[PDB]
Amino acid sequence: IGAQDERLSTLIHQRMQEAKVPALSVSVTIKGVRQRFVYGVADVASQKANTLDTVYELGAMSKAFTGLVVQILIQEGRLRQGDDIITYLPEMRLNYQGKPASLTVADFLYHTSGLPFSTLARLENPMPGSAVAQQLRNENLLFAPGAKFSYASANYDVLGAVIENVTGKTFTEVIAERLTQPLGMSATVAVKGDEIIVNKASGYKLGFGKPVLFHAPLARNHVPAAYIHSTLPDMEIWIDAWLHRKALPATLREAMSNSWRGNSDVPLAADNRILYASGWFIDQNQGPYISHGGQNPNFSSCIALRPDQQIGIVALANMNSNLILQLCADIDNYLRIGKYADGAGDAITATDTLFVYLTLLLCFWGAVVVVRGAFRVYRATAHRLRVRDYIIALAVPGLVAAMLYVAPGIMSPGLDWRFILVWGPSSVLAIPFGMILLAFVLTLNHQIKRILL
Amino acid sequence: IGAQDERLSTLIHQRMQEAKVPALSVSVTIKGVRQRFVYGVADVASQKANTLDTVYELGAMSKAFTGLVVQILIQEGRLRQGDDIITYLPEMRLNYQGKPASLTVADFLYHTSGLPFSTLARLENPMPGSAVAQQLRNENLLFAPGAKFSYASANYDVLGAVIENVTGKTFTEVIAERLTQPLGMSATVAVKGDEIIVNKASGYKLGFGKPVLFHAPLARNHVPAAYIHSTLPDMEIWIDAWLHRKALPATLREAMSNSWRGNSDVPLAADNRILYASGWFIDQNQGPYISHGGQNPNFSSCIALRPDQQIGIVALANMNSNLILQLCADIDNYLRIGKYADGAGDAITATDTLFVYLTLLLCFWGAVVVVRGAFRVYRATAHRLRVRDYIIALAVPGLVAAMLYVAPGIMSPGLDWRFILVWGPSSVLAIPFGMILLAFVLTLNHQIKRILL
Ligand SMILES: COC(=O)[C@H](C)NC(=O)[C@@H](CC(N)=O)NC(=O)CCCc1ccc(Br)cc1
Ligand SMILES: COC(=O)[C@H](C)NC(=O)[C@@H](CC(N)=O)NC(=O)CCCc1ccc(Br)cc1
Ligand SMILES: NC(=O)C[C@@H](NC(=O)CCCc1ccc(Br)cc1)C(=O)O
Ligand SMILES: NC(=O)C[C@@H](NC(=O)CCCc1ccc(Br)cc1)C(=O)O
Ligand SMILES: [Cl-]
Ligand SMILES: [Cl-]
Ligand SMILES: [Cl-]
Ligand SMILES: [Cl-]
Ligand SMILES: [Cl-]
Ligand SMILES: [Cl-]
Repeated sequence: IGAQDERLSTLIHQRMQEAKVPALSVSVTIKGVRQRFVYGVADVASQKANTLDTVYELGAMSKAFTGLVVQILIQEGRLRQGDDIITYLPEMRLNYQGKPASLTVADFLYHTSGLPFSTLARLENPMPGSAVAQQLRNENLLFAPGAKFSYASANYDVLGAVIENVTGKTFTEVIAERLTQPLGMSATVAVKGDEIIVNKASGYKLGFGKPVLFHAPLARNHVPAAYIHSTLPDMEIWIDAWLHRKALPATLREAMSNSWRGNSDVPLAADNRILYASGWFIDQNQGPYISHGGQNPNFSSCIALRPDQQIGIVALANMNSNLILQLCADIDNYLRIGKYADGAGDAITATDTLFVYLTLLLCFWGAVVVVRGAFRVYRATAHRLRVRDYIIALAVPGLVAAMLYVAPGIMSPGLDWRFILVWGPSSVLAIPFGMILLAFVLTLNHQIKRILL
Repeated sequence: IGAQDERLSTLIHQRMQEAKVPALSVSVTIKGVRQRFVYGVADVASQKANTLDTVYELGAMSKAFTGLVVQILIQEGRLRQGDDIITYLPEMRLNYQGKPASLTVADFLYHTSGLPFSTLARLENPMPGSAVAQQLRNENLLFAPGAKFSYASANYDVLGAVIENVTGKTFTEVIAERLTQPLGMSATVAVKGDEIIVNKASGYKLGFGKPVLFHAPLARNHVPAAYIHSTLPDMEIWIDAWLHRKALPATLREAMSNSWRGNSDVPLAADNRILYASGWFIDQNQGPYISHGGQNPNFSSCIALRPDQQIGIVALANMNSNLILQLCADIDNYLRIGKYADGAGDAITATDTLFVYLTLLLCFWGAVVVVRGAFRVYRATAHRLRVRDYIIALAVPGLVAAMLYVAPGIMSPGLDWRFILVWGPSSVLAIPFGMILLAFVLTLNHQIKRILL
């Protein structure tokens, strides 16, 4: 019944400019009164506008969907959170101290399973004939199940496989029949792959200071953790369902109430006593404040609810940015006290900037060697031999490239260049190449500069 | 009425061994039933035992004392938290955007003042004829007063100066008459300097893997933030007063109740909605959980209260360790759920280890140059000239030392080597020295190896 808040709009434009995301869509609910902020382009090359129809990957905001469906099957008596995972995924052996470990459904709901960080690299790589249980079989857990909170995205991929086993249905179908169809979220879907979705934003990723179109992987097994697709009107319906459950049938209502119950049975750090529930963080400080970010290789998003004040906040963007991950908290500060802190830092940006300077140094280092060599070749001389000369100068770059290829596997067991390339800036690949190229021209110069008679 | 908890004792011994602190004293209260854990040596060289009489610097757990006295003067009508600091410290000009800023008593209570981190270096350096207002005069604030939470130790030194101005008494005297004498904390004192305190632990600091005796500065102006001295029985009385206020006079009771009221008028981060009150952190998660650590150059400590369960936890140690800063949370996890996470990392240890490897590399680099040079001098030859040779080879180490001396001031304006040496491991000083020593022997070798005819 009145214009939207211009200080709110200012904040969001500012964070959009700092984030450099091509598209940003935001919706703020405050006791029915909703405000919408829909800016930028969903596709840069074709100048396709960000509209309310624009579809986004939800990232880890997918987990609230998966977790709620788990709580629906629990509420219907088809599952127990105390059930052992082997009852539903019989081939998933997971070891602690060399011995098969008992993992419960609760362990995956609450990230108390022990799966190493590298299970993200396996689940996100498309593997067309491999079930989740095979991709994770014989993984070495970091700690005894239940012993601490340790976030791992693939925990919710295990839960998607449980859903399918319990129902005998595809994950796509269960989400539709249990969530999107009952709630009326007619533009939300769990995808089956990288099939073409009309209205989906193109996804972008920072490279040399600018957003670069990035075609990210979309592995069918990883959809329950990362790849539910939605729109801003559907996410407002999502928000409104969590805030207003009267109109909802009792099984969905009960499941929701059980979905916001955080796991208190883990050690808490001195500066963080926040609990994780069924795909949400639960914070009692200036709360209840229920929240979750969504970080994909080339999408990012955030959601936060303050149900006692009837507040819901969702942001969607087609680039991975920490400024979008934090924007919901910024907007909550704004609604709460009318102020907000400066833009947080961003790992992709800092890394991208570090790599611009590093490849520039390699050019200056390389051009110093080229200009120095042409000055030698022009001022002096110029008036099976070239074989052994071309052999010693070519092994060094090929040997520098050999060590470069294995270095990720060694310094961090479980990760590979494929994973690094998916998540890091577009500029990462110029670091190895400028290195082997420099190591090429350096070895050649010294091999030839020893031929001076 | 029963033996102390052996799983608790195990935890504390383990964290003591991992921390490597020479002395550790811990007290846990649970509804009257207290347990005590008093281990190690207060002085290593003389093998002086850690006893209940052993006195410790409280670090930033001093601030709860200062803050409570502030709230006593507020409760007595001698001060308002909304009062401008210039009313009591008339010469302290503090600038925001080149212009004198209005700072309140509340700004310093709640760390919403804008004082840069480097004000710690000024307040901790003894300055015998300088008031706090002069040490801070014309400082450039990081942000508009009140605009965010930003911890700075010197904020409580400003409050100690307010106490003295309001009362016309020394800080030592006000603490005694308003806190330690009424509560019966007969071994707690705000010190005036580095005068000899009988029973005080020696303080230690990590160096080359081992604790090294360290005589830290003790500036009179910085006592309200860092240097209140207490004992474990006195800290149990402290804890018990905060938990049990009936027996207390109403002014002290009221001041205490106002001392646990956190400042909600600052932006909160997505992962941290904890408030700061009058020298305590206030956390509603699995709470109220009221806590504060104490980190000095060569002491560390922690305190945490869970008043609804009548729980108080204090730890005191005579070395700066993150394992002691986190131990209170570990013990709270233990009491709460019977488990606890692994030992957190420690910055001093990681830095000390990094420097051991760096100075070892400099020896290997240096010994490679020495052995290579004696092999040249013995195999070959050995059968105003030495002046210009000794001049070119001596400026390089003295010029490397010149750049080394200024580098802290440049990379982080406001800090100097004096500050670095106070807080970092004993091994920090071998990094510049091995560098200038290496830069000495490298320049000499090349200057002499060019004399080969
Ligand atoms: C400097 O500021 C920060 O670091 C802020 C505070 N943190 C972040 O931005 C986090 C998001 C978060 N809040 O968790 N982003 C990431 O973790 C993604 C990094 C991905 C990546 C991978 C390989 C390479 Br090579 C480069 C980058
Ligand atoms: C690796 O693990 C960590 O970093 C943990 C998580 N953090 C810490 O230990 C913090 C304590 C804290 N919890 O705030 N310790 C310090 O900040 C003191 C560092 C002092 C210092 C100064 C100069 C130089 Br040279 C070297 C050291
Ligand atoms: N796509 C998903 O599975 C969703 C998932 N996102 C993440 O885990 C962010 C990965 C961040 C990261 C990447 C590379 C490196 Br190297 C360091 C850090 C989640 O947040 O649940
Ligand atoms: N002694 C006091 O004033 C108490 C005060 N302690 C601190 O601030 C810890 C300083 C930590 C640090 C030191 C050097 C560098 Br480089 C980085 C970080 C507090 O916690 O209030
Ligand atoms: Cl079904
Ligand atoms: Cl199918
Ligand atoms: Cl309702
Ligand atoms: Cl008085
Ligand atoms: Cl005096
Ligand atoms: Cl009482």
